[PDB]
Amino acid sequence: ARFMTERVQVGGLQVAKVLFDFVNNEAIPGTGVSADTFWTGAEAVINDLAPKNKALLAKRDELQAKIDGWHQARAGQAHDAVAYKAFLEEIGYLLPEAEDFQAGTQNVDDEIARMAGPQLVVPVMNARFALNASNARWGSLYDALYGTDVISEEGGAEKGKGYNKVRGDKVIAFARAFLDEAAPLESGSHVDATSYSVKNGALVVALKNGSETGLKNAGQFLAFQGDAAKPQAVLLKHNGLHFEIQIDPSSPVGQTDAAGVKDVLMEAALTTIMDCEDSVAAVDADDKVVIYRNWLGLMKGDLAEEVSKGGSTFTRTMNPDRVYTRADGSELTLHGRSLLFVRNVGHLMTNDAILDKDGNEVPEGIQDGLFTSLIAIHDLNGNTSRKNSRTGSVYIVKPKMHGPEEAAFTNELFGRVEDVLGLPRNTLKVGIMDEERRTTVNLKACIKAAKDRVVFINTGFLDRTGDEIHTSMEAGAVVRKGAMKSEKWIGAYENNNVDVGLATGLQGKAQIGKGMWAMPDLMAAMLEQKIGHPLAGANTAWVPSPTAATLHALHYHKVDVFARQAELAKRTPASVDDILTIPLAPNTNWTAEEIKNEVDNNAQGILGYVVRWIDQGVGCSKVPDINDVGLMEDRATLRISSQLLANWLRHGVISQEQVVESLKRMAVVVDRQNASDPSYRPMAPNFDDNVAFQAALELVVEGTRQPNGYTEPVLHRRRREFKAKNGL
Ligand SMILES: [Mg+2]
Ligand SMILES: [Mg+2]
Repeated sequence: ARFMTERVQVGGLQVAKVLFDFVNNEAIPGTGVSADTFWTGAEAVINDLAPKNKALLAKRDELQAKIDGWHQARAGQAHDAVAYKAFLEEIGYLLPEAEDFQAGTQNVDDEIARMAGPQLVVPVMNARFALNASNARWGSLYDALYGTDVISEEGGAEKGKGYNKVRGDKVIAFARAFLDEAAPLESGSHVDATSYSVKNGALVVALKNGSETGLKNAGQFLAFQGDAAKPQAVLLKHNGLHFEIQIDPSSPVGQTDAAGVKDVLMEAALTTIMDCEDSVAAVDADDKVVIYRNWLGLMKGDLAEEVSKGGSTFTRTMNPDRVYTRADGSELTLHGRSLLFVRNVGHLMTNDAILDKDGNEVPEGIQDGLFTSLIAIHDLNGNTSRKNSRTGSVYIVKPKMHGPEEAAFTNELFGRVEDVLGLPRNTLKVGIMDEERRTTVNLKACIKAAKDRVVFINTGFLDRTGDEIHTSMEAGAVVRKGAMKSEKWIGAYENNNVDVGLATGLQGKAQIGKGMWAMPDLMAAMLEQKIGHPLAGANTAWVPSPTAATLHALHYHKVDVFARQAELAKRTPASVDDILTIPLAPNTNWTAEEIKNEVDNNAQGILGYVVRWIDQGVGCSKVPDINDVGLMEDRATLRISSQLLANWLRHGVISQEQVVESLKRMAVVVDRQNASDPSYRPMAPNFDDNVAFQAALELVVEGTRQPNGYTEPVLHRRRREFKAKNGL
């Protein structure tokens, strides 16, 4: 028997037993909501909103088909932008710009509304990653520098396995230069400090020449830990972000330092998105329970994992808040943890963890809203040892929405969930991903549809490129994947998001955010390049790891984002006509070598990701590209690569035999790259029977058939196929 799920009858619903029991025995106790109340309300929401959800998806399909037909009816003609835009308007794709308004969201935590800094995104299915992300609010700058390529190993500065002082002295010097910039002394350089102490309410820095100095701006000093005359830490603030100079002259690093400094502790990942979507693989009730159970551990504060470090073992847990003494004897407490959002899945998928009264699968987005909000009640009512929101809000990221009617449906869904759970109206806040064309070109109206719930807008630029390719699939051959960043549309898309965010009053109430740095080991490059995100007026942007959060925090000390937003609020707004410029290749006269490099690079990226998704249920993998650069891959990069190959195939840039040959060749490369993993099974040489290879092949050769180019229908089907065959 194929795909087996044991269910029980719950009113008119059929609920997977594993999920029923998880909700009743783990999520519900401590919320003050009875299981009967919850399940009866859930069934009402499902029965009312599932038909609306289905009609929204039918509308996507209808519009894509009309666009397909529009280009087909104009095969071989030069693109007529004016006729295209009248068509998009007449069919209801491009809607009138929304009337002016200001967002009304209230009760937003400071990390979102009033601060600028990094935002970490991690798969919530991995409890170790989730724990580290919760704790990444504070990060060791010395560890981030010593451990990454920010500091070159040249000149005998190798990391090695111990503490290489040659390297460590470079780390220390980099950090002193940061201190000179972010907390300048009135005289001299932190490089010459011999002592940090507190006297008469001010930081006093003794220098090697025997004099003492204060800070140039003495108000940057806030508080300390330990004795004022010999503090263990001094707490500073700059651009709204905190950092500690940590002092211990008996520590291995401290005893090499004239002032005993052992580290600089940076306030780093202000917020974290615990992901249930593009970075996880969860295809059935068993997988979804694991997801929900980790979110539950975060919301109750008891998420914990045993880890082997040193020779022994200890239990990793969520860190407490941090306590400091002010010079007047009062106590100052800082949040010890990143403020958590949860990313629900979007409107597309259904799953068979719940069947409705007609035996149909229930939309997964509706389920996530019910279950993740139920679980968040543990935070809202204080049934937790680790508070998340201090304002009575839950922060849900809603991805992959197309246009303002779909934003209104999320607003409606969240209100219905609140009613089921007895939550005050607008408790459930929404982070709106701007990552689909129909949202971009209607963005102001999309925000307006959730104007009292909005807590962010963010340019998921990789999904957005995937939608760009699928939407104009029939128009012609698109440019190479690496050429997209220079096309007209994408710069206008990024600027539009900031312009609309500022014009709709998000400042002071929500984040205007930007995308993920996807090269986890190229931290020197990240430090060079990602300053562009705060310079663009985004008060947050995505990083892949706690280390990258610590390093990206340095950018917010170089750029005052809110002041930058004031400047950018004056510029001419981005043009929808630029956004409507389809990234078609001027001609298809690429060198045969150029074509081979594009096909091979996409084929490797697809296969390196898909094999781990299908065989191991891993939704986020680092995959070397054909230059051996390690790329962080999730479903959004798979969407781009599969859709580009489908597009080149559809327009005869490449042949099917060609794409198949490249996939087989790059599969062998992928197998080699994974050969040292004992849990890895190769794809070659039996490609016909290999589920993962067939999944990759389907996404490419049938890329034109996937709804808006989404990869989940194939991945979910094939992962379940693999799980069933192997007893997983
Ligand atoms: Mg905290
Ligand atoms: Mg997304």
